[PDB]
Amino acid sequence: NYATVNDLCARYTRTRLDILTRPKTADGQPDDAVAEQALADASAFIDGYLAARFVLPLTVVPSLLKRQCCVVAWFYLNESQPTEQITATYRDTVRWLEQVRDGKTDPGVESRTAASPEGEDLVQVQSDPPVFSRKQKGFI
Amino acid sequence: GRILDISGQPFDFDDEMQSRSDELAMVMKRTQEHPSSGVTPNRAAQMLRDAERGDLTAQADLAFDMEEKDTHL
Repeated sequence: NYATVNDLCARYTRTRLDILTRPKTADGQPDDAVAEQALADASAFIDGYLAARFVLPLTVVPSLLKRQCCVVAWFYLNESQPTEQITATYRDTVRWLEQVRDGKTDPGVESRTAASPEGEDLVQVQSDPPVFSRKQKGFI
Repeated sequence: GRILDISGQPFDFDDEMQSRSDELAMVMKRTQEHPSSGVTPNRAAQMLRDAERGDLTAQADLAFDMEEKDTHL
């Protein structure tokens, strides 16, 4: 997963996270595996939206992707009855992921070293070996 | 023995060839430049001007390449 539960419980108040999680567990006591599973599902969502033009086991993780995983995990964790703002922000992050997949916006870099994640060649052409090109310094 | 040339200057005639004088062994053996590879009119003018000033090497190599390359020529 892109973001750990210790970050989702920091961006979103831990008490509200416990309130959301405690029903979903089998026993009925605050649990941590539910949040990790939701974060894994959100990371899978982002991975699917990024694999279009990136090598998906990201060499360097864009620093905004932690936020983009936390928001989607929060929406996935409020599926029974979400606030209007939660839905609006989830639609905004889906729009951002669609723009990233299309090519309108790059995901960003790692804020530590400003390195952008690599990916496979979106465009690739092959032609026959070049003959009579200007690089052939013979003749002329 | 002091044979005079056409201009009437006496000298001594030697049977040894001038190139085979044991002093011009490293200047009579030159590997050709082939300057006609990627010629630009600026560079052709430069070699022509160098030949005009006196250094005829580049002009001669260029002429040789023109003779062997351009079939109609």
